[PDB]
Amino acid sequence: ERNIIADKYDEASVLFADIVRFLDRLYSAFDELVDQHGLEKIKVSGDSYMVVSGVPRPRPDHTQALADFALDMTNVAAQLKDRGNPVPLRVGLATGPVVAGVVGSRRFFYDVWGDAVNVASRMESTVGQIQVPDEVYERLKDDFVLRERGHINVKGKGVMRTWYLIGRKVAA
Amino acid sequence: RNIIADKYDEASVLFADIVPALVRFLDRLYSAFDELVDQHGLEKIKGDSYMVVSGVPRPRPDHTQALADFALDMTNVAAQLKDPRNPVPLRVGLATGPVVAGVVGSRRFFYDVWGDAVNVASRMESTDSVGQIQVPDEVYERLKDDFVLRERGHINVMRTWYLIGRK
Ligand SMILES: [Cl-]
Ligand SMILES: [Mg+2]
Repeated sequence: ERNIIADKYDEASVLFADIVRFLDRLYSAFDELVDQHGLEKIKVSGDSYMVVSGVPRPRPDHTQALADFALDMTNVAAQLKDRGNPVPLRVGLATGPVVAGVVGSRRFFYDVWGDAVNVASRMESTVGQIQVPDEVYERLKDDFVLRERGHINVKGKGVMRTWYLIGRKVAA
Repeated sequence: RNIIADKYDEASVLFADIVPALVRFLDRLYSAFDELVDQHGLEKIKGDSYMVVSGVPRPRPDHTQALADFALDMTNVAAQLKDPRNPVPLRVGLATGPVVAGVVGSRRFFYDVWGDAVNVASRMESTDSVGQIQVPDEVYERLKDDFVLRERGHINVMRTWYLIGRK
């Protein structure tokens, strides 16, 4: 069985960046630059930021293009002060032959199926509110405070009395 | 195939929903939920919504109660944070009952890039001086007519330059 589909790109330029609510606004600004410059962000294991030029779409000006992007990048991080201090950004750029393409793996995660899953995920509307059916109310009433919402729609199921979960009771 | 599952006579389930980067905000939020799930000893269930189970895989007689405590902390954590515009419209549902639950393995595909240029660009950033763009000779040679670059020094073996700007 084959798990890689990849090609040699003889001509390619690679960029890594890193810092040594604000950070997300910055990375959002970088994300916007990638798209503006027509480049490719690569998802990497870590906190580092990887951008690639000349791949998957070759271009003869791959190094210059990545260079312009990197300059705009540092420019963006310069303008954005945080504590009021500038962002300590490292940027590295290299150029040379690479291999690139798609790799097959498997994602493992927990899942659940049953009426309870449906009921929990298909109750209509509310905000900041926690809504629960009778079977949950009966289990929580002695140690928590709830107030009846009333009869609502659970899509795929029907109409259902529900309660808003307000808070815990202080132990008596 | 691709599922290992078991019948659970009783379990409690939580579903939370929220109705361009912002992508990163919702990720940071789900990252805070993730930390909470671990704090409470619960399990996450896996696009624009978040699900949690209690009683799976580890049995506990207080599964609904533990989910409820988690859920109140969930709403409080969301209430603190705010998106970069508005408060976060978080709606939560809980239920309890018999379920089937376990691990799903789903084929995932990644677009990756390997080779010396990757290794070298990584070295260039890690050893970078803060505020600068560091590049080796091979980059220097391709940029030198159009960009200004000042030599920094040699790194362990290899010369590097600082990219300053266009001419
Ligand atoms: Cl070039
Ligand atoms: Mg199981």
